Amino acid sequence: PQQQSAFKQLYTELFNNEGDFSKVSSNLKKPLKCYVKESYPHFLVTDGYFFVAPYFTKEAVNEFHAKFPNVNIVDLTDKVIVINNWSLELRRVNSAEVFTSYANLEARLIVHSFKPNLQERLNPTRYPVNLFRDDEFKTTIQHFRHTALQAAINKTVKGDNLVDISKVADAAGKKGKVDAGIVKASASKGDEFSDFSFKEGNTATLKIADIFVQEKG
Amino acid sequence: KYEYVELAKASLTSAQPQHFYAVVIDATFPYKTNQERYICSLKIVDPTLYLKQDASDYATLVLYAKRFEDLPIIHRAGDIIRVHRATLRLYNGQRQFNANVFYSSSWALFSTDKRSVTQEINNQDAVSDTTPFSFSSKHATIEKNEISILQNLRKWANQYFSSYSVISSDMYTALNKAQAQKGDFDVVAKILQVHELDEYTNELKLKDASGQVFYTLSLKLKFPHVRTGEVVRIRSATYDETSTQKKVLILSHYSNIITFIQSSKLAKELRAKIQDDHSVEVASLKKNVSLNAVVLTEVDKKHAALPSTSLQDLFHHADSDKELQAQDTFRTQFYVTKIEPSDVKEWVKGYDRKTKKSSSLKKGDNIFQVQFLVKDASTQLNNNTYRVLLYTQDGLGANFFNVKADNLHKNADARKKLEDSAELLTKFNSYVDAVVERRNGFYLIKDTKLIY
DNA sequence: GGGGTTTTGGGG
DNA sequence: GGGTTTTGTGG
DNA sequence: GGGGTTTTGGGG
Repeated sequence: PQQQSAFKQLYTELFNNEGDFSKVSSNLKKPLKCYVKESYPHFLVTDGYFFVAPYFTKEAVNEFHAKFPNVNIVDLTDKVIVINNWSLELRRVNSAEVFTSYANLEARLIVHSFKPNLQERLNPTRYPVNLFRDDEFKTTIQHFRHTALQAAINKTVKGDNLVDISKVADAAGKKGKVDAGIVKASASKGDEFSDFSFKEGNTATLKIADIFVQEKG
Repeated sequence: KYEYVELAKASLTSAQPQHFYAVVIDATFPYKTNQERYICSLKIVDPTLYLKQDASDYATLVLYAKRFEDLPIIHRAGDIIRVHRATLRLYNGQRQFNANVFYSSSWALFSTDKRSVTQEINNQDAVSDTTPFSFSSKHATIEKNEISILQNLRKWANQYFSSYSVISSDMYTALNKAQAQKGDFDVVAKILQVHELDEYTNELKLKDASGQVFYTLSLKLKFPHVRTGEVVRIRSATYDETSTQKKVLILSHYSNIITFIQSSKLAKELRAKIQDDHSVEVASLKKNVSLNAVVLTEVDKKHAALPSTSLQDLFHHADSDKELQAQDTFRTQFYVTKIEPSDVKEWVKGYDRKTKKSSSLKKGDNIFQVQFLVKDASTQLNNNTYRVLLYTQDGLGANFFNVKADNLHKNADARKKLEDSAELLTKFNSYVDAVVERRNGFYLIKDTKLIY
């Protein structure tokens, strides 16, 4: 029924629309009011159910450091922030190194403008969990991959190259190598499947460490 | 020399280090609290403290340490723990035993059953009935006088678990009432299925006495003892209100999944009372997209105990690994990405027994010649798809589709049922559980059949 | 006081 | 102690 | 020597 988590609904719609942020519901592109769980070494914000890592543009931080002097970003822990201008992009990453992702795929929350509300901002919430560790969301990403995999295989595999029945019907004096059953899923370059149709968004972003040096050498 | 005292007889006044043997009936997983502190909370019982007048009564034990490795991992309820230098105090009416493992306290776990959990998983035999399967510090010593204590406590443990539920109705919440809880709660349910979501995670399909079904993520490394058809107690779960497509329980780093010793009356009754549910699967088959996994097949009873082999090992190591080379029959799980030949009508061909050749069923001895292209969790990220055959000319897998071979060009009934099965098999979140026989470098499905 | 350790008597 | 770390997919 | 723990300086 109704999805309580704003992030879960947002990210799920992004994946169900092939990473196209223009296809996601417009009634969801409103300002995001979220609590800051962590600020360093990882900046993580919650929506009352899950936590995601926001990616600030160099413009977003400069605009911040101007309208809100001395109020450091790497110290916003346990305080709320309001993201007025943001966008969502899909990126190919190494999940073994990025915990805010899954299956080498990540949905990024690009932040263009955000304001802090230190006004004793509260909200009794359940313990926030990594959206990319959620059962349903992981499944959504698996659906996404399965769809891309199936489309690539049905385009790559053709001619019905069936194993000759004789090779397995008279296997008394016949020996074979199991790797003969391996079939390429697509026209790739390496050992990883990468035949996706969504255009990987770019957009430059700041490393959480640079914003720490910019405020405290 | 150590003097062991019984739980109910331990001194609350003398804040001196005491030692005891006890049966563990509950425990959190060892968890970190800050940068230098780890903790494990458990409930313990013995001949003098085991039953409130009906509900199970118990003492508590809190172990403090500076390292994760210095705390006991309780995978099973009913095993025995031995503690040295514990301080007893009253905490909100209950007898609480505290032990700072990081200082001078120590613990040792003894298996109540023949083998410990880990020993059961790795099919190992216990060194002896007097050897701890786990303990703190570099060494553990058991004196001759301790043997009788251990042997008598085991006998008592089995009597206790076989004649009492031990985990009484006041220690867990019915799954169909989970949504009414304000916070976390406990659960007692049967594992109906263990689905390998990915490289590091299992998805448990649970069903308790209330008949409700719930899913929950279980890390492979953390809970390697989860097995289908077994009953477990889950310590600390929460209802996921963000899950709309299916009922999900959320676990925390301190949450724990505990099985029961063989003599457990509770586990025995639940194992028999709680029967498999396929309602979730049947309903999902009406949707274009199912966030719930559906295992479409069932393997012959005689293979139920056979361990599974991943596609990674089957196709990439089967010709190099010693263990895999000595085996010709394997059990594996996978999902079908594509089925060949494309035209379902050509799935059945005519076979000539003498020339070992098959032809379009525009002529021959009817058999199935289907080639599935599959993939699984172990090969999820690679750029491969694997061939798994269903060549029934010799009888292997003849009843897989629950449709006997026939000219699909003429028999409309058979063609339709096979076409419907095709769509189901290639559908997202559909999986196959099957046994295969290796022949001339290929794997042929056998003793496996669809259940939908 | 008592561990493990080496400090082998003596700090915080 | 019926709890909340990162080792951020045992902790 | 250094922890935890009180023994608060000193055993083996």
